[PDB]
Amino acid sequence: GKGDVAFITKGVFLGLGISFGLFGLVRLLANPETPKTMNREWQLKSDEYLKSKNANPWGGYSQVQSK
Amino acid sequence: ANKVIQLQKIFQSSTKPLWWRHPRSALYLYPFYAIFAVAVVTPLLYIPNAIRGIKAKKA
Amino acid sequence: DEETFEEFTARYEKEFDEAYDLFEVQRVLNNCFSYDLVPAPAVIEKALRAARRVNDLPTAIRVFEALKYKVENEDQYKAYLDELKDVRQELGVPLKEELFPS
Amino acid sequence: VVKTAQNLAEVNGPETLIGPGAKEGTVPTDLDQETGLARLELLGKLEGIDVFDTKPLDSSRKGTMKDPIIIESYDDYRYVGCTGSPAGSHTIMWLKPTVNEVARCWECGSVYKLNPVGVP
Amino acid sequence: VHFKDGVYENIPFKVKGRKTPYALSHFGFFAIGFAVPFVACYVQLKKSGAF
Amino acid sequence: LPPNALKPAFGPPDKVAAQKFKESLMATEKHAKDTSNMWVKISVWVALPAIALTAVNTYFVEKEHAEHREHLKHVPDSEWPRDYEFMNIRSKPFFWGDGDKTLFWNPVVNRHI
Amino acid sequence: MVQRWLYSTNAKDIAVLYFMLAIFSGMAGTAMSLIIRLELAAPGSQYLHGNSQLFNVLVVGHAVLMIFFLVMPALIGGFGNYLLPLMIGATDTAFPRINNIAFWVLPMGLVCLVTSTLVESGAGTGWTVYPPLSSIQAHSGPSVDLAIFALHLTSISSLLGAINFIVTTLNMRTNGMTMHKLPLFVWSIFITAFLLLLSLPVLSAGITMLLLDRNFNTSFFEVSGGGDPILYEHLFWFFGHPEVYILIIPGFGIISHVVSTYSKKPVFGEISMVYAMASIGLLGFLVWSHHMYIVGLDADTRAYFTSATMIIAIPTGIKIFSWLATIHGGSIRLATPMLYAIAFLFLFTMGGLTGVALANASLDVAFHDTYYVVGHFHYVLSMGAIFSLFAGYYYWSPQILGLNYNEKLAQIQFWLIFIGANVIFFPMHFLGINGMPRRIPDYPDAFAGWNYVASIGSFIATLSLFLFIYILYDQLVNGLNNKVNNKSVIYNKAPDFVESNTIFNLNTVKSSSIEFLLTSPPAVHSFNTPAVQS
Amino acid sequence: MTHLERSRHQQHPFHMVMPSPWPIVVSFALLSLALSTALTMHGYIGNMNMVYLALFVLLTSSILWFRDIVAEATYLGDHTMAVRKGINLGFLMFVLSEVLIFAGLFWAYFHSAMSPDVTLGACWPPVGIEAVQPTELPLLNTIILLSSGATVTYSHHALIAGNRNKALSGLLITFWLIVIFVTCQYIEYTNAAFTISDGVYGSVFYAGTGLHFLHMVMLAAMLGVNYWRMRNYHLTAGHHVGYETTIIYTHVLDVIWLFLYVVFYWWGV
Ligand code: HEA
Ligand code: HEA
Ligand SMILES: [Ca+2]
Ligand SMILES: [Cu+2]
Ligand SMILES: [Zn+2]
Repeated sequence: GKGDVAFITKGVFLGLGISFGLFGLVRLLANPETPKTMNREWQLKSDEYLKSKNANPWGGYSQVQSK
Repeated sequence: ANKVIQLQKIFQSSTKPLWWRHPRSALYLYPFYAIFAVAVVTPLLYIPNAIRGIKAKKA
Repeated sequence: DEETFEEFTARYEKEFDEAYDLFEVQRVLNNCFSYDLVPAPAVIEKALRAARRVNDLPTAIRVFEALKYKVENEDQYKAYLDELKDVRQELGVPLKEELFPS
Repeated sequence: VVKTAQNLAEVNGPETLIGPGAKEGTVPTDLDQETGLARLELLGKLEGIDVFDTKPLDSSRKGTMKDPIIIESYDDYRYVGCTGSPAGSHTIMWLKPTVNEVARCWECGSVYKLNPVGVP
Repeated sequence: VHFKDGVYENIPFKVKGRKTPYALSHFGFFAIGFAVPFVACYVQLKKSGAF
Repeated sequence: LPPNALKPAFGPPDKVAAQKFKESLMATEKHAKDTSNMWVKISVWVALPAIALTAVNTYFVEKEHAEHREHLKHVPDSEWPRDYEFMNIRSKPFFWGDGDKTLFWNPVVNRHI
Repeated sequence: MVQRWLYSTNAKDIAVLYFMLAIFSGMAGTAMSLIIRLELAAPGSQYLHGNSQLFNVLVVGHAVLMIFFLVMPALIGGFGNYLLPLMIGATDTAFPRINNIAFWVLPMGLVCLVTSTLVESGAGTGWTVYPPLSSIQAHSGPSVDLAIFALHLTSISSLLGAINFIVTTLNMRTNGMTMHKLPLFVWSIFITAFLLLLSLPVLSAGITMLLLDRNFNTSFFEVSGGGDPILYEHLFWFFGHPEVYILIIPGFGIISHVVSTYSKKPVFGEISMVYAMASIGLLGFLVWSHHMYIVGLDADTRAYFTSATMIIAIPTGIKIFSWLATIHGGSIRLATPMLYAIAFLFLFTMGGLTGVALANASLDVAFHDTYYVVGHFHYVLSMGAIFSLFAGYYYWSPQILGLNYNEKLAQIQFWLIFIGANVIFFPMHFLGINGMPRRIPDYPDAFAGWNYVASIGSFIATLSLFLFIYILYDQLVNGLNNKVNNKSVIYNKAPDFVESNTIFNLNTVKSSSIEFLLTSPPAVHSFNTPAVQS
Repeated sequence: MTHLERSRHQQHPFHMVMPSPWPIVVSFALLSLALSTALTMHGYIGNMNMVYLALFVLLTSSILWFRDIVAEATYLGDHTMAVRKGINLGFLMFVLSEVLIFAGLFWAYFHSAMSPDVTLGACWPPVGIEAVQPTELPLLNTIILLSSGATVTYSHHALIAGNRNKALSGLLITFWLIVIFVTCQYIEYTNAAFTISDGVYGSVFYAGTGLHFLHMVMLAAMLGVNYWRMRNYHLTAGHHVGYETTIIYTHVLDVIWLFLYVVFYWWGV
């Protein structure tokens, strides 16, 4: 009644934002060093190998997902 | 020796709890609480050595 | 119920005639509009006279609100309003749209 | 000072349901050594009188406010489930007459008055 | 036994008339439950030399 | 003081389901006496001429297996048959006693070498 | 105070002790799942410094706590012990000291499970504690023994309560209630208690066999000695599929109550719902080897088991079509139990359709021990049984507590858990169909993309759980004021369209069960004189 | 009887049990038993005194619970007809649960025997295992169980028939025959070639018949308490339900011993 749909829309978006922010703040407490394979150069050098071995022909083989 | 009416007249006309209403209940109930009180807390004393990893002396 | 439509109208005419207070006329009206049919004009007329006997005016307005919600069109509603007009003006009940105009 | 309540009309509380013992060389039958609620039920079944009402609800007619369906109760209220003037004609509507309010069904519309037969 | 009726007498814990705030009891009841796996994690990491 | 406290709570006492209750009360007695008679008849005509024929069968085997253990007490453990792979599983030692001995370990018939 | 709660003998007190333990252990299992899902957020060691044993121990604790210490003592232990005597008109359960020991053996299972975690390394074996990993060679120490004793004490509780339930609804029904005129929740607890009684023996036999294998040098599942671990798989899963139908059948009963009272029309074909529940319970004993499709059975074995696993889609389909038919043509009052029931009706069917994808042993070679299976069962568990559990709480809490909850906060909590659970468990099908295996603390780097979004959704789910904790606090403190102001729904049924606001006031509650006619918080002696029914 | 006096009773036939300490006492005893055996199995406790104390506390707490049940049923008159029907139904569900435990154990035996391993030699009973022959002592054990049922049947029907000496003597004969069976099983277990560690054969064999042995020692205990309560006039001619549960228990232990006999001693040799 009279603007409680708006309240339980704002509360849902606020809960999503608080969850994203606290997820970020406890991702800041993880291991400081990601594995060596999670950069762009390693993944291009793995797609090198996969192209040489004809991997995943009709789908895709490319492994690059990081920067 | 057919004491059942005489015991009905005690168990129904009583104020005490049901496990206390017999005359011989102080002979069962007072040792049992001591035996129970050591039986439930002595493994709880060995819980920290089991966490630390200290085995008992056997040799 | 393997009821025909005519058995429905003859059941609910004599069901509205035997209601004796405001609980009963509202109850019978509820469980006659809780079917998959708009009631015939005759049983709506019997419902109006029954709400007249118990002397409650907003139930005779809620009858027309209910059949507005119950019919498929607005021309079925206007067909009900055509030949239910005489009994409505005789009892003197207003429709809700002309009572609370938006 | 009390005795043993041969029939149901001599039951006066629970100190009257005791029993005489068996003699010494006989297995007891239950008129000898039963007490309490079990002896009350045994006495009732010996008289044919079934204590502990388990009769279902009167659904022979439709209660009006002029003649309700009178429900006997040993307290101030009773939960009653209406299902119609035949046995089952609608989804059960559970109701609760108290001593000061009748209960009207709202699906069939039968009316239940309560009379309190107990003591408060 | 005849027991008390009412609104707050059906729960084993005290809510209304307390010398301590109720949120103490309420949130410390659940923070212990949320904190059992962290005690588990701490002792099984101290046993494995990670701390 | 309620007005309606002294009226009867049940009404008419039924007279045929009390008689039928009492006749079953006194008829399971007579049938239980006859049932007990025929069951002691069965328990002494059949059950004790069964123990009487199996006790004389088991005295013989209690002789000729105790005497087999008697001559097995003179066979030392290098003359014992070597245990198969599945025999005498020792995952961890038993937490009682001396290790390898189990709960009913008769050392004559059981040997772990 | 010690006799009411320690020496307890009334079912309505043991029910709230069950509920307190259930929500405590659910906080424990949700914390364990948060640690699991936080470690799984990115490749490499993140929070547990390597130490995959601790990961496996946390997975064991998460599964065992959430199944045997939240859903069973919540649904069966709380709701059955509370509501089945009140809905059959019983004064109490038959055998009430049994009903008290069936609660008090659960904190003891909890403390032995927690010290199973604290001793040498914990039992990291999965919740299906398979030998030879669960043996004494691969798991040295008292960890697995204490986990087995936790399962023993929980099985003692759920067997004694099952006997209690069967006898108290076959014997203590009130004086108009034939078996055909039972509520659907009573039929749920009834059929669940038979499944418990028929299935918990074989589990107790199998894990006692495992315990004797570990400690008493006997060889049931030791290969060097004549055993077979496939015998453990058979003896476990003959309990294990009846266990998961035990988890869901009271949820079906709760949904059939909620949907009918918030559609304001009765359930479409009630006796066919009873027949469908009984057929699910009967057929659940014939399907146990669909968890064993890979172990090396015959082809005709697997053909029968695909057939029998497939033909349980018929009574569940009858139930779900009946739920859609009993909301069709209704007057839907969108309250929080109704929101949870509609979310059940969507997400449970999605989990069941992935279940019939898994039912084909031809196809289950592509999906076994993958995260696809994890997606199926976490759908039908944390969106079937947890959603019906939340529906039961929001449906019965103000009646049986006397205190209303904040309605807007409840709907915020619903939408947050409905978003968050979807975000956790929907990408698990993508991971499982691409080949990601189960029970791994670390994965190849190509699985990072959906694992990150799943652990983002994990925080939404636990944020809604924290909101639920605050909703409990606001209900316990301000629950008498929520009736006065407009922060709560006081009547779960509105007036009918021609029913006056004053004619509604003499018939405020219109229910087909006794639970909403009682006094709020119900009396210590409900039903002094027995209730009566035509 | 009048309304005023009918109002001083319960209005429904069911036992509203008084609050009792033995649920939480047996629960803590099971806790102490679990925590004691899981630490003496792995050497963190020196001797078996903690396990002995825990089993003793468990047994005495169960005895005090049963003493209170006897007190309620005999000295307070709380067991009406509906309560009797409920107790009989609960005991029937209990014996169905135990028959299902035995069905799991028979499944274990059959899964080991229907097609055995290669490490035993595609053989049943395995090579080197000297199986127990079904003719000598287990035949006497079937005979003294089929006869124990015949004794307890006339003891029951003579308890109904008014006889006292013919029921007490039949109960005494039943109890002594049960302890004859238990001592004969002890003699077989001592003079058996294989042990419980001798492979999967000894595992499944001693599991099945040792669970039956434990059920028979509890059967001897409840036959003893039935003799005590019949001599001390607790049991009556129409209201003897613990006796009836013991009769049901004898007659299901008889048929599961027969299944153990024909499976473990005839088909499996
Ligand atoms: C009861 C069933 C249940 C529930 C609810 C959950 C809930 C969750 N589970 Fe899991 N899970 C299992 C049962 C369950 N799980 C099982 C059986 C396994 C197998 C273990 C094995 O492989 O051996 C498993 C394993 C498992 C895996 C696979 C990991 C692996 O294979 O090793 C993952 C993946 O991240 C996971 C995560 C989660 C997450 C993030 C939640 C989140 O959904 C948590 C969010 C849920 C809530 C917030 C619920 C509300 C909380 C309450 C306490 C309800 C209270 C309400 C009332 C009391 C009225 N759990
Ligand atoms: C809440 C408990 C629950 C429920 C209700 C179910 C329901 C079903 N489950 Fe599931 N399942 C589990 C809990 C549950 N499951 C658990 C815990 C595991 C993993 C255990 C472990 O490994 O640790 C598991 C894993 C599991 C496996 C093992 C796969 C593997 O481990 O490799 C299989 C195999 O067939 C299976 C299938 C099914 C099927 C066919 C249903 C059906 O009952 C679903 C029926 C519902 C529908 C079919 C949808 C509705 C119907 C219609 C809309 C009608 C029209 C549809 C059709 C005609 C198809 N699930
Ligand atoms: Ca990782
Ligand atoms: Cu399954
Ligand atoms: Zn009606």
